Amino acid sequence: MRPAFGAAWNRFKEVNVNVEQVGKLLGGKVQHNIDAGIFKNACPIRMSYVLNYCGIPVPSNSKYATVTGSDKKRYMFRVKDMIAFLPTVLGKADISVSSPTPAQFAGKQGIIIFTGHGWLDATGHVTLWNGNICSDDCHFLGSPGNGSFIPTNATFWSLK
Amino acid sequence: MRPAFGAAWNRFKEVNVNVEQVGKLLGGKVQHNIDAGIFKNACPIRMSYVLNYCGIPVPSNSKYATVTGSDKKRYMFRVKDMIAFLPTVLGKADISVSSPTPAQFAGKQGIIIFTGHGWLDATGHVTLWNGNICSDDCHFLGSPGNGSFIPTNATFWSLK
Amino acid sequence: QTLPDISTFSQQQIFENWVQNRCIGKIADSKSLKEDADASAAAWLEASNLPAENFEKADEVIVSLLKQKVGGTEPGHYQILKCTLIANSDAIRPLKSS
Amino acid sequence: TLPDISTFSQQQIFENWVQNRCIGKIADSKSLKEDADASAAAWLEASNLPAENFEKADEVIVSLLKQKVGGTEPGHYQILKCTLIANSDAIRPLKSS
Repeated sequence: MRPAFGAAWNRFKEVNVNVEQVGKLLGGKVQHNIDAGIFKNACPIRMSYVLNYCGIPVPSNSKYATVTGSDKKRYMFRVKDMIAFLPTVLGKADISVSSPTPAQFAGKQGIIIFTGHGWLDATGHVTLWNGNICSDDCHFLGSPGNGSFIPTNATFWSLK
Repeated sequence: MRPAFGAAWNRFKEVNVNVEQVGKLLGGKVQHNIDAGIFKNACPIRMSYVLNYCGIPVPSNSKYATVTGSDKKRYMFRVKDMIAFLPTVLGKADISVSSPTPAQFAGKQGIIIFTGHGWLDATGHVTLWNGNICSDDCHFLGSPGNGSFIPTNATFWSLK
Repeated sequence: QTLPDISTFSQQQIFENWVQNRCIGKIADSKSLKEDADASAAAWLEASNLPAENFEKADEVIVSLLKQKVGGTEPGHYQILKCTLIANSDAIRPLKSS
Repeated sequence: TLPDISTFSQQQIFENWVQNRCIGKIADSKSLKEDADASAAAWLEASNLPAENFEKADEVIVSLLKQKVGGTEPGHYQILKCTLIANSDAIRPLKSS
């Protein structure tokens, strides 16, 4: 049973802030490692928060490296782990396409993964899609926040 | 089979300058690598100049890495090579003492090698000694210029 | 010509490079260089398969080892070299295992 | 206790020279550039390779530093780039005499 989109979207909003502020909100070892400068990429951390607070607890599993927040819940810090985790709890992706544009996702709302090459620190970006925009920044072909990233795939699960 | 002390001292004086100025004097590949910042330690290069102009040409030998000056003669750039080279052309050292102090070399003049631990970039320093001072800096126990270098041995050959 | 992918390094080297880059960040007298070194370290972090705890403990080892003073014929403190010595030290070594 | 430079392989010693030199070329800090180039000269001494390998490598370094490298962070990931260069195919043949 996938989380509801509205709840997911509202939870994401709460962590749609820079990594230092994500650390302030989550506390515990998450904040400690962020304050130490060890965790920079907040992406898997945000989605860990969303999933944790929308009925999908992040497990204590060797497959997915985690640390705890002040809530004593678990948070993944590697985007590759979050990407691998999502199908194990959401089932098979509804949509998976090469050369991703919003065309393939019109009228859809849910969780989206953009994967590609060009970010040395990340194989992709995991976020929410509401049918028009993403909950932080999209990374379709030609998206303005891509930087050196070039998307080769988008994978998606409908929520609601 | 050894260079005269007076000539050696005179040659060393000509290169008793900073590494950039050593390069300006020698020209060629020596200067190129100094100007690029690749050669920092002028010590084996100075002694190569002395030997080249006191009848002991730095050879072409696989054992000792060299580059040419504008004079088309050879210059060692590794102090460990200069240290290994000297006994092969000067013969057995006249004096070899552990924990070297200046009194051990009173009334003597020639080529001296201070070896020891603590310099990450150099197993020792090669220079001339006139009985009172070295041609650049001494590295006996207690010499003011040691920094992190701890002298464990001095090896020495008299020159007439 | 083309640079190697991070994935072409061994897991050991990935951890060593994390440690080294993080050391550089700690000794850099430069805000821009520190940010660069820490962003760089976070790329090795993502590539590693080691648990967070290994990195947390390693950071403590780093702070302790950085206090060691080394030198050479040049007047500086050879910290850049020290960063590599630390990455390859016995003290860091067990943190290379899960 | 820190390991001695002699405990590294000759290949690693050359790679570290390349990485240190790279750092020396990208560092803004005067103190850090000096430290980086001093550090490099120490790897240089420990290596057994001919000078020519280093001369050519430095030219490869200047060329490869021009590569633009990126990530999710805003910077240029220069410190990462220095390591990638040290381990690049373009540098590899200079590891042999």
